Amino acid sequence: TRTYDGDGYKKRAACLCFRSESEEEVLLVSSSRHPDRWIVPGGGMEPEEEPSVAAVREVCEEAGVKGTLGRLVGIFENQERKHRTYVYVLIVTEVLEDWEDSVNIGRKREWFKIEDAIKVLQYHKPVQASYFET
Ligand SMILES: O=P(O)(O)O[C@H]1[C@H](OP(=O)(O)O)[C@@H](OP(=O)(O)O)[C@H](OP(=O)(O)O)[C@@H](OP(=O)(O)O)[C@H]1OP(=O)(O)O
Ligand SMILES: [Cl-]
Ligand SMILES: [Cl-]
Ligand SMILES: [Mg+2]
Repeated sequence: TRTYDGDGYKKRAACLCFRSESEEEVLLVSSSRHPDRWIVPGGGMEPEEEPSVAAVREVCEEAGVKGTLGRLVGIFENQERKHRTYVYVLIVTEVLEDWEDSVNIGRKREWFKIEDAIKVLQYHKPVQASYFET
């Protein structure tokens, strides 16, 4: 069940999944529609679901990782697609081998240096590239 802010923007949560507290390498996942493209893992909040809980759930489902939830980075809008995403830091401590989206749609995941994550996100997901700006 999709959820929405009062202005009709779809509510989402996502994590920047870092390998370590150094925050030098981040986990991206393949686009569901275009698997040769990379995205930051995330998705819709469920009814009455805390944003931090949604963020952790979505990265388990999409990226097959768990870890230590860190700070809220910020709340980011995509004007064209009308969605608003809470973006958290997650320090990955567990990497699972056969996660929901790997099994269901063959979703891929890969570690990127921050500068390379920004590069591959820029063309189709410039708002996601902007998560890393600070
Ligand atoms: O841009 P929207 O209209 O909100 O639609 C998006 C988009 O799907 P499209 O392929 O239809 O543009 C995402 O696909 P990608 O970012 O992977 O290319 C998809 O993401 P995922 O399948 O990766 O989860 C996302 O879902 P979400 O916001 O839950 O991450 C889905 O929105 P819906 O699930 O609400 O249709
Ligand atoms: Cl790191
Ligand atoms: Cl976006
Ligand atoms: Mg998603």
